Amino acid sequence: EVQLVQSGAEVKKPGESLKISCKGSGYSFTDYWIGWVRQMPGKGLEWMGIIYAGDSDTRYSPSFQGQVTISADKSISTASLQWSSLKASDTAMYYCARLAYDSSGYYYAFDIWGQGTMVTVSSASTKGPSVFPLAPSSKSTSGGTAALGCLVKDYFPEPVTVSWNSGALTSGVHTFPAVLQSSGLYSLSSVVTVPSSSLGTQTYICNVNHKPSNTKVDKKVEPKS
Amino acid sequence: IVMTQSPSSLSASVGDRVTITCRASQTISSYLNWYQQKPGKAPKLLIYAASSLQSGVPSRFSGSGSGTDFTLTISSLQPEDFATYYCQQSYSTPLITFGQGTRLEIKRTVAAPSVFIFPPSDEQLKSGTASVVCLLNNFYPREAKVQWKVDNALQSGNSQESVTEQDSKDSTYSLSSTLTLSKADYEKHKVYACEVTHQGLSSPVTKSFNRGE
Amino acid sequence: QLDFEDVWNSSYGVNDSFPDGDYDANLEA
Amino acid sequence: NCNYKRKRRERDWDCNTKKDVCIPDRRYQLCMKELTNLVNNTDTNFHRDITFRKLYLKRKLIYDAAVEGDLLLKLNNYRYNKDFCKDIRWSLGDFGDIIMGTDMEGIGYSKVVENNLRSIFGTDEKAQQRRKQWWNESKAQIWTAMMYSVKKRLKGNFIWICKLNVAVNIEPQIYRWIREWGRDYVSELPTEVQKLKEKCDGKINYTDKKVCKVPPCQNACKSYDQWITRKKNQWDVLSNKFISVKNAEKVQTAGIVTPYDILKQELDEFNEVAFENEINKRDGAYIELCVCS
Repeated sequence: EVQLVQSGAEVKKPGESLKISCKGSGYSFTDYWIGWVRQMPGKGLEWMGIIYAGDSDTRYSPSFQGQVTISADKSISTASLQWSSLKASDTAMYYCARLAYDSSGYYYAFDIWGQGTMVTVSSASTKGPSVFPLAPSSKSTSGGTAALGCLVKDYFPEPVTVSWNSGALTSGVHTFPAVLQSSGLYSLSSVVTVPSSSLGTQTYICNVNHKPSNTKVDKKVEPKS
Repeated sequence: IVMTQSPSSLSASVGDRVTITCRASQTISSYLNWYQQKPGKAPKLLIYAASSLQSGVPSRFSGSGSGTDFTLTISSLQPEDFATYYCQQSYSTPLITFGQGTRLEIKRTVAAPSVFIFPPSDEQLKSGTASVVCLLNNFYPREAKVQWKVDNALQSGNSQESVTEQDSKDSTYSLSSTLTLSKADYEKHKVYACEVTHQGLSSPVTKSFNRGE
Repeated sequence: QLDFEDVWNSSYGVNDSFPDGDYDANLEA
Repeated sequence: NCNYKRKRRERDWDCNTKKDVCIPDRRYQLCMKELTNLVNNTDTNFHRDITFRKLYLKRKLIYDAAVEGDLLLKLNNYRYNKDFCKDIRWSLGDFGDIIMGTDMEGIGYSKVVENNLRSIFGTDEKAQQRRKQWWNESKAQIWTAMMYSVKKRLKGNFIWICKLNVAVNIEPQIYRWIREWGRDYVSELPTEVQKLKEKCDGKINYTDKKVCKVPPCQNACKSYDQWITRKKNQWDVLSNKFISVKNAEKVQTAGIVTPYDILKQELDEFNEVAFENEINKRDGAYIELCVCS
């Protein structure tokens, strides 16, 4: 099958160098141009540059010329993108993609895409979160519906997962995007609305896991007295 | 060669017909492609040569135009069609330019948020800092305003906001706003309120509590 | 009027041993 | 529709159609039936299976080369000699420049072929490298298809008169056409001068030259005039194209500096200075056969 496979997500400190790579398979790698594309979190697609794998002819967008180095290794069917010294503004998803032509040979487009490499650049270091309860009360009730939640605070890097009742509770759960605090640490909240009559009768336990710190927490959320 | 897409965002319901335009700063004949991207997914080639469908693309997609004005039409929107669409001139091979994208949002009837306020946990006060959380649940449209007031004084600069994706089942948004104070500032005050302004409310809603339940 | 399947099979991998001829030679069909 | 080939020299080189090159009639009659028809496979995907498009092309090109080799054998009256080998070499070379897109005749069915090839190989800056790579890995198999007919007919008696290494040698189209033209010249020239010595040889009375009165010898000088004037025309534009092509090319050809180098390589008994005289009508035999003085 025709495929581009990019290397894994990267978390780096300002000033480090970094090279991400993209491996082609299922086609003649040296016969096609390979492009590189940046997508900032929440923004659109930015063409960065393109390389012809067969002879390493390389073109850059004006906005990326001199900021980054695109290269290729035919012997291992790999194209690469590298920075000599990362900035926090380089935090973004990076795609490689094959340029190919239509049945007439005149119309070019990006037809095979890699899955993307996420690069996060921060002077923060790995840290597991604290988990605090968002307890339900009379002031978190409308109708006969109560809201409760978990506050997952002060962690890095970005990926933390939240389930409720080991996965048996999924209806009415909202797990918000993380916000990046001024400390360089992330903080998210996960909340679920439940029937107020289920309180004191059904338990609600949020299961928080942050792999990079090997933190696993199960916080039992109770009403307060 | 500059590519301008418009509108940047569009709301429509399943069944609607929608049209997205893309303008080129100079003529490029039919050297225009379109890509679809769903969140957390890689872009997928959808249309090429201005109007040719890629394999597997359902026929309700069509592309039009030649020169500088180009159009993407979806004759009847399907749930899977809500995504972001990018155009891309293929006129200066292999130097590429993209448009800035048009995002398809699911239109829906107005729903007012339900509002809950959460004092900081005693556990967290132990750590030396205090987070007050204000939750706006299941509302539409996305536009909403949260104002924090501590003893009637409007807070500024010490809160942060986060919004979910449109809910898969009811298409609403949920918002979560956190006011961060030092445990010292927190215990120096009594009344904590968040005030919510949204289209579905006749007038703003305040939820509040007194430090010491 | 050629057997084009034979042409195809003949164009590669055949490998028989005919000898070199002098360029001034002259034979007939 | 690949027709029997026209008699050699029935139509001389053509400098009037494209006014920067003289095109041999062999090139005009190059068999391109299958190369011109070829259509798209079923896929409807954006990007097709190029590997299989190239295999489709190889098959089509092998059929056209086989037919060409058959008609070139028939043009030579079914003689397997060096003149046939040269033709096989010239048409293989022309197939090559069509495949690589460096062919000098851009007329009619050749423009359609170029679009068929663009659909297989694409059109970006690098497609030409790709077309050349595929030609180089295919050209010997294409040559073998051109030898299918002689091989098949001679059966047990076949021998390698034509040499594979010589025929697959890549060099610009204009070098190969000069070679072909030099051989055409060397076959017309002794025919054209003996057609003079029929009428103008010796001296009328003992002291006058026959061309100064004898009308059968003046019409023979008028025809050798038309012929040498064409040869001179053809040599000028081909040398112009040679000079234009040479120093507009970076792949150098050690041993070729000017058009005369090519004729010297190709023609046994080539005399550069006798040839320069022959075409400029100042050679020794033209003077005492055709000039009153």
